[PDB]
Parts: sequence; structure tokens; C-alpha cells
Amino acid sequence: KVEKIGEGTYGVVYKAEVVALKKIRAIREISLLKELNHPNIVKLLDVIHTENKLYLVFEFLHQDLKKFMDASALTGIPLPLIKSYLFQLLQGLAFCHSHRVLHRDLKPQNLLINTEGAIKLADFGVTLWYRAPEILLGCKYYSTAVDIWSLGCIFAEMVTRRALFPGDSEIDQLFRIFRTLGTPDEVVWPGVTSMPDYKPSFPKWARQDFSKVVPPLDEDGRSLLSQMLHYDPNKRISAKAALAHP
Amino acid sequence: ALYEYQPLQIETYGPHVPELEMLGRLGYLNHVRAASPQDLAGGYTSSLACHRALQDAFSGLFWQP
Amino acid sequence: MYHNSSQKRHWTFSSEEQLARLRADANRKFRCKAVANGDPVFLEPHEEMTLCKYYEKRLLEFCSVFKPAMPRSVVGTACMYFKRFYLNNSVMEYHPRIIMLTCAFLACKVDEFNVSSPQFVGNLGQEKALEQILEYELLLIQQLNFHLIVHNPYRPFEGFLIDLKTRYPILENPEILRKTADDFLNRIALTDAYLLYTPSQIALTAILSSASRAGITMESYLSESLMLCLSQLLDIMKSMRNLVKKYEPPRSEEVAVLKQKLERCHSAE
Amino acid sequence: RYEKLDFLGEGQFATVYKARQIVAIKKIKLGHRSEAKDGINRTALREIKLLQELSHPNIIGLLDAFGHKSNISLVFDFMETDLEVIIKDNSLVLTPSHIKAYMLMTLQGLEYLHQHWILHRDLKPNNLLLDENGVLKLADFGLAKSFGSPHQVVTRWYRAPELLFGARMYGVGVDMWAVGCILAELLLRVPFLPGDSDLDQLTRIFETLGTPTEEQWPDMCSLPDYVTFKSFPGIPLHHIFSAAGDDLLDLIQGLFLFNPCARITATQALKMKYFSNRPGPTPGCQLPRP
Ligand SMILES: Nc1ncnc2c1ncn2[C@@H]1O[C@H](COP(=O)(O)OP(=O)(O)O)[C@@H](O)[C@H]1O
Ligand SMILES: Nc1ncnc2c1ncn2[C@@H]1O[C@H](COP(=O)(O)OP(=O)(O)O)[C@@H](O)[C@H]1O
Ligand SMILES: [Mg+2]
Repeated sequence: KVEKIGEGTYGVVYKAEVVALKKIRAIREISLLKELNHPNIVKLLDVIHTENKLYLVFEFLHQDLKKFMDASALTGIPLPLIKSYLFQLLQGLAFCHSHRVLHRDLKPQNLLINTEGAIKLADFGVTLWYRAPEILLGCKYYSTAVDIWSLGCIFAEMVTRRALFPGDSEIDQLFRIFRTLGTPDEVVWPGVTSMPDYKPSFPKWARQDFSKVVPPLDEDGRSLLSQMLHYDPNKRISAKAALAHP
Repeated sequence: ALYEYQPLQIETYGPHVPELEMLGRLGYLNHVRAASPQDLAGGYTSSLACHRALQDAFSGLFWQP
Repeated sequence: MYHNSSQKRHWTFSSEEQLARLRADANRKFRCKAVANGDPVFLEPHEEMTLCKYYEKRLLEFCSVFKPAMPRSVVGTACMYFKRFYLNNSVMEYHPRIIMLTCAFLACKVDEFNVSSPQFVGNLGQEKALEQILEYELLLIQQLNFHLIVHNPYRPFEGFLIDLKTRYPILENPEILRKTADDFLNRIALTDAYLLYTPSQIALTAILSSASRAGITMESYLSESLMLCLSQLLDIMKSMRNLVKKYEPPRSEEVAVLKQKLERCHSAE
Repeated sequence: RYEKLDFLGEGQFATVYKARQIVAIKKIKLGHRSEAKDGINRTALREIKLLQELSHPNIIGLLDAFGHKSNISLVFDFMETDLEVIIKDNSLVLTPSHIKAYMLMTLQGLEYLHQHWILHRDLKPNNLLLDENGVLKLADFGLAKSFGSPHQVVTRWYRAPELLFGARMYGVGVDMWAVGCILAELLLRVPFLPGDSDLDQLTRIFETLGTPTEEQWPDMCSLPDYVTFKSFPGIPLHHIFSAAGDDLLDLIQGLFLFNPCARITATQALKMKYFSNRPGPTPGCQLPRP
């Protein structure tokens, strides 16, 4: 092994062309990573099954997006770079949504970046900062708009160099979403009064313009972010539709 | 077999610390900052801070190595 | 609480003779190791003590201007870590310039002063310093015998101030005793009394010294309000005052020549 | 020094191995690449700094904390099982004496912890380990914080309503609510308030115990993450626990008071009538084992 990259909640990551080896003491991740062949996603090369431990082989990217913005907090990421990153992520998400698969865990820590300037999805199988109001309000339906909401949150964090909704708890997260995007009225979001975790005594916060929510973005970028940041899951812009966005 | 209560005995090696309940009548709490409604909602009182300060001030005063 | 903690059980010594014995033993161990590995460049224990106090002053200065807002309990814990580390170890084996930074980092982590490595190193070659602190953190933790809790006398000082404001009506305004006693505390910081006496005793003698300087006697406080033993506590306070009085700061030329000699030893080995 | 004997488990924070007196070595994980410049993990440091100052038979003890490079390994005593397995085991019967003994051990540990001004903050049935001699000990001190000087919270199933409403400053009330929830789980063999989210947890709490007014919780709107609720009548306590006595009902009512200041503490609870009644708590040797 070249070195030990680290270890998450499951498995140990090693570095060893340079590849990454994940050691697991499962089948769902292998099945989810074997059915798509896309250049904007981490590809599982080989699987080694041993009575000691299971080994998964992936391509090696030096760092992730979270460390990238941590190091570039003062330098500032130029607009073409973040635009290209967002478009690559949207292409990957559209390819994923073409198949019957859901990520639901889109955070900048889970996105990996290479030296050439390509960002690929990872971890196809605490995270309150990138949760959709549908999931927060106790809706069991897992649509494809949650990935778009998380991608919009990541995009806003990248452009503003700061998390859009840095809440600490689920209730505080929902409150921050309500302050930043107004109150989810029935006319704005049909069926909002039907989820188990909706209370009529919620504060009636008012909507504010995105000019103060995401200042440095352009009009087209603000419109795309607003379309991705929609209370109604049915009205959220799909990844395929987001790909064909000026 | 019945469990009989018995308070724990730990040597503070210092002057006797007044009881937490009595801190109201003895007048200690008049020499600190009044607790906010916010931390009073969660169960945090200035009596606890005064008791901790008094306990630490009298902790290990009559002790030698 | 202090009366059932490891600091009282292990890091409080009877007299300065034990401290001198431990420092001399550390210097002798380093000299024996160096002579076994295979002489004028060596430093006597008094030179080591002078350099340790100079670097403790340097750590005080560093924590004074540290950003963001740096509490005083964390600074006290860092200084106590420095003293505990260099009581049993020689100054030339590990350079104090990075050891004080490691102690500050460990104190910030332990005392719940949430700060990250970039913020810690921005207060200062920063990458090399970060690597050195990361390498030395485990060594510092092991040298402290995994006793990373330290009770500073500031909380007992505040408790004594509250009790004096409540139960002592002879003295009118306790605030006049806030400054001078605190100053005395700072002097006790430089002296080795942190490893000899309990924090409550330190706060008490600081308060009584401040009152004596102000001209107000407090024998009634000790005798009656504290139920007081009396002669023993008074002797402890007198020894504290003597320890503060006999302390002196090192001169500039001695510090410079000792620093040059230490750099020579560190570059030689 | 410590030969590894078996593998116990692996969590998000650390991995535990049973090693040889048989002990448990918990090795913290290096974490992600964004947590590589932080040296030793703050959870292990917190466990070390808080477990080296406490010595009680009902608190987990740090035998050793040897480490190498940036990896640190904590040595704890070996525990056969925990209280969660006892709750979820259908083969055994939880008599009132067993519940009394478990509550007594938990409350004695909590009293000793609160005397030294430490809040466990992570009280759960799986966090109350049981050794081979049937002695309950609190564990998982990675969230424990010292209180008394002017967002790491337990799971929603045992989170106190003050914590659910976002209380930054709190006393021993949160641990008291957690041990009350543990008592309810012991009695009913089921999660008393198994909410699906924070809002769902609050809804379940207010449906099972009734939404309190300002006369029972004097400070409500002061908390920042506070939401108003309907006036649910609340199921009577004796209806929920049909097999519980009147003294046990009073203890439960005190443990579940919506006012943290008025909520009974460990000292008040330990001297209550329920623990002094008949029969006495079960000795540790006779406690059930799966
Ligand atoms: N193929 C890879 N290339 C580069 N880095 C990787 C790769 N796979 C995993 N990593 C690194 O390993 C760390 C842990 O990843 P992961 O196992 O997905 O975390 P978790 O499973 O706990 O969410 C991440 O910080 C990531 O940077
Ligand atoms: N003293 C101990 N003896 C044996 N096993 C222990 C001990 N303390 C903890 N464990 C193990 O730790 C595991 C629980 O870890 P957990 O609390 O889920 O980690 P995290 O807090 O990171 O989620 C259990 O499976 C248990 O076997
Ligand atoms: Mg646990």
C-alpha cells in the first residue's frame, strides 16, 4: 500500500496508475456501482471476495470538494470552475436518475475532485445541512428531487463560501429553511398540510429575494438555484431539465 | 432486603459548604448575575453556579501532600 | 472536583527539594543517554530551569495574543502542562519552542476551546510547525501520565470573593481586592507553587496578601467565618509569599547565551 | 502487551476489540481526510479527560490509554451485555425488582456524576453496560460535558423536551428525562416514545403526556427552537402502566415533569418511597442474563 487515506464509518481506505482500496469487514453498493458506466462518477474496477475481508477497487482522486473549498476559502473559486463542477454533477445525477437508483446523500464531503479538474460522485450507499424539506417534514416518499435539492445546497455553499442553511437540529434546520425561503403555504406547496410532521402553529416567515441569500451568483444561476430549491418535489427541476439550462 | 438511602461521604478537605437549597435564604444569590429566562427554561439556575464556585473555593484548603 | 482528582494525588509536591531532585534526575538521565550513545555543550540544571521559565514566559505571551478570544483557564492548563512536562524531562531533548505550542494546542483541545489546526497555526514554516505539534501531541499526553485535567485557582478565587462579599460585612467593597490579588496570582504563576499547593490555598493567600497591601486585616475572616489549622494555614501563606518574593526574572545576556547554547546542542545531535 | 482475542463491534467513531484480565480496547478512527490535521480525536480526549477523575462502581473506568503515532486506544473493562439486549430479549421476565435494581444503579451513577458536575448527555439502554457480576455501569462518555459554569445531544427517543426545543444551557434535567425514558422502556419492553423525527418526537411526547401550559412549564417561549402545539389531553399514566404501583407512578410522574427545575434530581429520586418499598432491588448476581 502507498499510504492510508483514512477510514469512515465502514471500511478502511488505502491508496495504492494510482487507485483506492476500500476494506469492508456491501452487495448493494457493488450492484449500484456496477450498472452505470459514466465518466462523471467513481467507477468500481474490481471486487475481491476473501474470507478475511472484502476489497473494493476505485479510481484515486487526491482530495474531495470539502477540503477544496476549505483550502480555497480565502482564494475564492472562480465562476467557470464552479459552473463546470455543477454541470458535471448534474450530468452524473441525470445519468443516475435515468437508471432506477437514488443517492440521497449529496454533500461536498462525498464529492471527489481530481487534478485535471473533474468532479465525480461517490459513496453510492449529521447530514442535516443538505436535507430537503420533504424529508425533514416526515414524508416517507423518496423522490429524485431530494438529490436536486442537495445539489442546489452544495452549489449555494460553493458560490457563497458558506453553507446556506447551517442549522444544528432538525427543527432548527426547518426553521432556517423557512426563514430563507418563506413559509410553505398551501398554494405554494400543495399537500403541505398532509405530512405527519406539519404543525399549523409554525411561524409565518416571509420570503426574501435571493439577492441577499446568494449574492455573488448571476441571474441565470439564481434562477437555476431557485428552481432546484423548490418546496414542492413535483415542481423541482429534474437533472435532465437542469442540464439544458442557460 | 429493602434499599435504605445513605448519602455519599467525600472529604472536601475544607470548610463546610452551605446547602444548595439554603443559598436563597443565606443571601449568596444577591452577589451574582440573575439567570435568564432562556437558561431557566432548560433547568439552569444561578444557584448551581454559586454552589459550584463555593465548593471549588473550599476544596482542598486543609490538605497537605 | 479537586479533592478527588489526579492533580492533587500526583501533581502536588511537598517541597521544592523534590522538584529540584526530579529536574536533576532528568538532566542526569539525558547526560547518561548522550554519553552512552557516543561535554562542555551540556547544560546544568539551573540553566535548564532558567530556559524553562523563559519559555513559560514566551508561552504566556503567545497565549496572550492568541486569536480568537482565549480564556484564562485554558492558558492556566497550558502552563501547568508545560511545567509538568519539563519537570520530568530535559529541555534539550525536545525543543521548548515547539513544546509550548504543543501544550497550547492540547490545552485548547482538552478545555473544550473548539479550534482547528489552521486557526491554531495562523496565530504564529506553519506546515512544519503543524507537523511537529501533531507528532508531539501523543508524547506530551503520555508524559502527563494521561492526567489532562487541571484545576486553576481562578474559580476558587471567584468563590472566595463571593463568600467574602456575602459573609464578611466588615469589608465594604471587595472589588478593591480584585486587581492586586490577581496580580499576585500572576506572580504565583511564575513560581513553582502550582506544583506545591492547592488552588484554593493559592487564591486565599493572594486575597490575604492583597488585603494586607490595602491595609485591611482579615484574621477575623479566617478564625471565625471559616470556623478555624490557623497557624498551619498562615505558615502555608507565609511560605507562598516567600516563594513569590525570592523569584527573580532572568537577565537578557544569560537568556541569549543559553538560547545559543541550546541551539548548538540541538544542531549537534 | 494486549493480544487481540475477538472483534466486538464497529461504529461511526471507533472500533472495539475484546482483548486479553479480559479488557476492551477501543481504537478511534483516523476519520476522513478533512479530519487528519486535528491529531487525536476529541471524543477519545474527552473520554480520557473525564474518566481519569471519577472512581465509582457504577461508572466505566479507563484502565489504560496507550497509543502510537496519531492512533489512540482506550482500555475499558469487559462487559458481558448491556441493558438494550435485556430489554429486547423475550426469553426473560422483567420483574419490578429487576427494574428497581436497574434504576437504582443508574441513579447512583448519575448522582455520583452530578456531584462532580458532569452530565452524561447520552443516556440510552445500550449505553448502560452490564458486567459478568450484574453491575450496571454508564458508558459512552464521548458526549459527557461538565456543567455549572455560565449541539451534541442523545437520540430523539430519549431526548428531553428542553433539548428537543434547543436549550443551550441546561442542568441535570436532561439526564433525568433520559433515565425516565429508560424506566418506561424497562416497564413496557418497548420504546416509550419512538418518534420518526424531532417534530414527530415532540408530537408523541405531547400525545402521551399532554401538552403542558405555562403553569407547569413557566418558561416555554424563551427557547429558540420552540413550536406551539395543540392541547392534547394526555393519556393517564396508570392506563399506560397497568402493572405499576402508586409509588412507581409518582416516581414516573416526577421523572417526566415538563419543568426541568421542578423535575426530580438523582438525589431526590434516590430517597423516594419507591426504592424504599417492598421488595428490595434485585442483587446483581440474580439479575437476568441473555
Ligand atoms: N476512490 C477514492 N479515491 C479517493 N479518495 C477516496 C476514495 N474512496 C474513499 N476515499 C476517501 O475516503 C474517505 C472516507 O470515504 P467513505 O468511506 O465514503 O466515508 P463514509 O463511508 O464514512 O461516508 C473520504 O474522505 C474519501 O476522501
Ligand atoms: N466496556 C465495553 N466493553 C465491551 N464493549 C464495549 C464497551 N464499551 C463499548 N463497547 C462496544 O461499543 C459498541 C457501541 O458503539 P457505539 O456507541 O454505537 O459507537 P458510536 O458512539 O460511535 O455510535 C457496542 O457494540 C459495544 O460492544
Ligand atoms: Mg454506545
